[PDB]
Amino acid sequence: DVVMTQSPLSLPVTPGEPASISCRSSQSLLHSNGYNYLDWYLQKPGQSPQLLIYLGSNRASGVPDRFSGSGSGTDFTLKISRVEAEDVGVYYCMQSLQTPRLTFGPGTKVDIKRTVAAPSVFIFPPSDEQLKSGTASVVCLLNNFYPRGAKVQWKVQSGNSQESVTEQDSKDSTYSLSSTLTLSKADYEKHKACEVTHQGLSSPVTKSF
Amino acid sequence: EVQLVQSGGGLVQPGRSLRLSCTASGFTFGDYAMSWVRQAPGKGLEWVGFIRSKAYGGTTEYAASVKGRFTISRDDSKSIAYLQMNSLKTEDTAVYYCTRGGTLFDYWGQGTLVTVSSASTKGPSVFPLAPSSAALGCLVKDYFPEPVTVSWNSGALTSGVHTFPAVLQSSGLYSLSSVVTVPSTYICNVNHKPSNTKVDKKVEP
Amino acid sequence: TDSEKVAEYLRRATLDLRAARQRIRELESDPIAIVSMACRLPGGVNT
Amino acid sequence: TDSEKVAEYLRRATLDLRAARQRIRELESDPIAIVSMACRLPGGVNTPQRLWELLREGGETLSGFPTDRGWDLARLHHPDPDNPGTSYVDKGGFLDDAAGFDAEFFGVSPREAAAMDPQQRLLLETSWELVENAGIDPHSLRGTATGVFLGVAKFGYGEDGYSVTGVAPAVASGRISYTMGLEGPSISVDTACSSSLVALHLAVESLRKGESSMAVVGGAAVMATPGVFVDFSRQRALAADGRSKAFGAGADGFGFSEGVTLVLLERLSEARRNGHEVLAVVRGSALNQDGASNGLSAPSGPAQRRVIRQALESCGLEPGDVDAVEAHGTGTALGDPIEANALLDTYGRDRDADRPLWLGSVKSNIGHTQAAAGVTGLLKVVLALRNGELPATLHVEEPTPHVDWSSGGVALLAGNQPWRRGERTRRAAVSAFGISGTNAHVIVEEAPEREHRETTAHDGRPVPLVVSARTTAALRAQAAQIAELLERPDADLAGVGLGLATTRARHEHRAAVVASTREEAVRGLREIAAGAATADAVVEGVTEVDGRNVVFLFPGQGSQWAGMGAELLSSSPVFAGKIRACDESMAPMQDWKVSDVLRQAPGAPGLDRVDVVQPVLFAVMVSLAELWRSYGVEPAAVVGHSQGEIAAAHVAGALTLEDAAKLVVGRSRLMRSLSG
Amino acid sequence: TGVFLGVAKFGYGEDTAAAEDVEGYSVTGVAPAVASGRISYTMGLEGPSISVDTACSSSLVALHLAVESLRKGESSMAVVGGAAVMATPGVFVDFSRQ
Repeated sequence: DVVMTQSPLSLPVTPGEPASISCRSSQSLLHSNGYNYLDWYLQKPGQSPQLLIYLGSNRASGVPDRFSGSGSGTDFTLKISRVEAEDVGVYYCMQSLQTPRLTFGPGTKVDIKRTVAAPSVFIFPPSDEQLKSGTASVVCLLNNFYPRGAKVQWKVQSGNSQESVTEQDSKDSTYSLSSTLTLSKADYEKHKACEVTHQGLSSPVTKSF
Repeated sequence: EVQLVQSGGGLVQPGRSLRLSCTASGFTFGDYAMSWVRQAPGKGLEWVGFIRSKAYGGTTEYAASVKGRFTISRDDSKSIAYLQMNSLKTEDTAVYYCTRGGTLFDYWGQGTLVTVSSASTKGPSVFPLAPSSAALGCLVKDYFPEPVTVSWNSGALTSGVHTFPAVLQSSGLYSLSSVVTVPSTYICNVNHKPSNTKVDKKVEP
Repeated sequence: TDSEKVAEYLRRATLDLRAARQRIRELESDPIAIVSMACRLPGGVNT
Repeated sequence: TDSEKVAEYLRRATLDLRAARQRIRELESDPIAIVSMACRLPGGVNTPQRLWELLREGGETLSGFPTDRGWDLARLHHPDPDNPGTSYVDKGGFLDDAAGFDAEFFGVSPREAAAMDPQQRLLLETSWELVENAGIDPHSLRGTATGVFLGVAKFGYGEDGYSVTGVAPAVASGRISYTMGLEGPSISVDTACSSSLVALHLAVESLRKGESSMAVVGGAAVMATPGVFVDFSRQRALAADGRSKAFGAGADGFGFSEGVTLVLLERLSEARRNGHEVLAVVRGSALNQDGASNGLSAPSGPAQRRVIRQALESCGLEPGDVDAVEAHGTGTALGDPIEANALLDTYGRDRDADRPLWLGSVKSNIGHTQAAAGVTGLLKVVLALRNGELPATLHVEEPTPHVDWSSGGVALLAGNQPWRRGERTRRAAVSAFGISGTNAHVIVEEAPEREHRETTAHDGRPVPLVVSARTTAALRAQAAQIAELLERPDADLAGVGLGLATTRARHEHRAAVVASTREEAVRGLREIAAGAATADAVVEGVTEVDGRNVVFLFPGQGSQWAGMGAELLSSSPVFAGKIRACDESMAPMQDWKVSDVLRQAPGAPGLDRVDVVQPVLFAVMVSLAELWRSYGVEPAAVVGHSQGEIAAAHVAGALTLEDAAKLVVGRSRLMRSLSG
Repeated sequence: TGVFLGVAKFGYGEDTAAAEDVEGYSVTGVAPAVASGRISYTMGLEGPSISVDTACSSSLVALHLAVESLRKGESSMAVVGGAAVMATPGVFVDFSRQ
């Protein structure tokens, strides 16, 4: 009688506009007299998470009043009257009809809504020091491909690969990714090429050696 | 207000113990569980031991996939919640922190990062990019132990510069990048605690 | 059992109730304090 | 149970937490409903008449320096602005009559009435009118906890006897509470042109602290002496052609004449519970000081921006939720650009995109009106909510070129704009800036919609029409107005003697008329002030004791009418119920039914045998008492005799119905053996 | 910081006559509502300024209002008090032995 949880998993927001998050279960969380055993948790980036609201609508002290909870049965909703710039974090539902409950899972994410941008892919051939010392490396920097949806294929066909990520760092929602392929030149000579496709940039831009 | 004084951490080296503990004040220990959550780097967090301890029952309730490996321990009557960490493993490198409840994880606190591994080195790479027809940067391949600061021209220009933290990757290779954007003289000197390199790079297509 | 959950929820509710009562008291019955005074009175009084 | 008491404690804790948070929210903020209004502006009474009528077009500034007052003329006016003791600009509106008073109605000696500032007299009249125009009987407010929070300034004095002359021009005139009999706090504030506004603020706090139930807020002026018109003329501030122009191409700052305004405020929940009428809602206010400016009398923009933002934050609203703002006009060469710039800075910045913030000013049409200016602005805004139109007078075409009027979403109200109800609940704001340097801002909101009602009447159903309170007013004469104030073009019922505010306890005189066809008041009752009537009750009561003791009589034996009426049996329900109950009580011993005899139905016995006559009368008499008692007439010493001794005993409660009935029938039957 | 006071009585020496006060020092020097304004202007405060007047108890009344302004989180500090007038001789005359 385990109960799953889920959320829209994506909700870019803007200041001033309200927000809403839905969260559904598999079985009713009611008790002998109701009081659904549901809790909400929020984690801001860089600090440990803190409790937001418990037992349906029982918003704890210290939490701003802009948050509100509602729902029952197998469906609940968290509403924010006005969204500000100090909350990005992550939000998780939590049930209390059980106890062996593991990690929340995916939960949901909050970001700043903004116009879709496009990447500017730059490819850099490996230098002489890597070739003469050990393996080689090639980068496929994306350079502000906002929003998310980065992908790489390395068409030759491609085994091990490495990548990094960028966050809501300074302005205009800049996101970037890099590639760190490892391979000797002898077996790299077979091919002369990373392919990137974006939800905004329809063309799968491909760069060669 | 300040009942989370969690402290500890170190390199450990596989096959060792640890002195992870958190101190509390203000409230009363006798009517509170402890709980323990560890957050993996770049992954979701999970309960360390499913603690559900202290109070009248005074049970242990170790979590699954532990079987005493993480040494529940959990001394109580010293205003402390020290948890032993003998017989560690390279996998469980994460940030651990305590809690102020059994099922209501209401009050949290600052965690401690513990890493149990040994890889990479202090070897820079100053990899040039050589644009053909507005990209430039350095791709230092080894910077362990962490952290390492990277500067450009000892100040000067700072726009369009990204630190770009990189994954540990296979063999524990600690890599970094700079990817500074310039149009149409450039030093990416790298500073580390043991020694200094201070080597520039010029990109020619 | 379920006793622990009920006890924890009751304690959190009581804590919130105490905070609310303190807020109400500070709003409606907060004592005020006098710092200093000055006066001019018939005859030579001043201080 | 160990698993149940904890659940009960948890439920109690949750309920208490919810109640505590609701109480905190109520304390920190609470809508305040405006119940009624009354005003006395120079040229005409109040509400519609001197408003939505005049405000449609405008005019005013009738000039005409008053001649009733002393005011030595031909000396104040002189063309030279630098003349020592004269003053230019002889225009400027004024009250039609300021020396009018009733005196005897409020119970003040004419000697004391003569030595009495006109502000107090006008305030008394306006307060009585305000209480009257609210559906609340003024005499019931005695002993309540209502307070007065007004703002009044001292304007001249009589430069020319055991008392008075030290208490009439005393500024602190809370004698309204003395005459009416109130118990709430009485406060008279003074903060220059914004006084009324800050006064209002104080009242709100009291209404949220529970120390007062309803509040009276307003202001007044009389301009008794020439005074200001001279002094400001020596300052070269007041300018000729005293039509004040706001945001235009003129600079006068004209100090217009007197005006009295009052409003009544009550907490919204109490107003809904009692059942009063709500016109508009106040839900936030803010006050501040200009601080250290470049002069004692000089506006400061930053202070205005700060107070506006503070008021918006206190209301918990957004700057984009306000559609119209009433400005502190005071048309000068410096205040208007500063106010316009401040409004553009705070309410501007991409307001909507297409919706502009309408701007207006009452003072461009009615004058400065001295201390009662700010509350006067309210009298505009609320009416805009009750007519779906913005009364945009603003008698000036070309805007001020100093301020960047274009490139913004703040449009001057040149013509007229529809203000219909519907979505996007209407809101408005008012502001005031005093000479001393105190600034106030207030936000008002439209009232919730609840208007369904029902339709009844139009049947025969004779309706009493007790006079509209023939009162202590001269024992005569005033009846005239009551005779003529009841002129009905097309209406019905209009219960005046009802709990309706007009009650006035009919102080001493009283009168009545009962009909269901037409007015008939312009008949004899009208000329009762100088003549007689035909079939209408006229009384010269002195209310010796308002509640008289009550006694009844109960002797019959000789009434012997031809059937004790039947229409009241069909119409009045209590009479029929008592008759039926008596008939049921007497049924199981005798065969006759009193109702059948009363209705004169076929087969009923004649009114000759005593065995029928004596009981039937009894069955009537008690019922009549049941009717009288049904109207709040409770007897004390029933003293009726003869066969009515038993009826009086039954009314006195010493006997039961069936016992009295059986005694009556047995007595009649046993007496029947004797005849002739 | 706010200001709350209560004063009202004769306008200094009164009587006399005007002259050439083009600035306007004759109306803003005998006003009862300008004392708080002058205090705020000279000191530089920015709280509300009130010049209440309800006779012999006015000062105490002012105090009450000040308390409210402090409990609502509107003013950090309050300057309450009451000032007599010490005006031109008089007042005694109108008391006709009563």
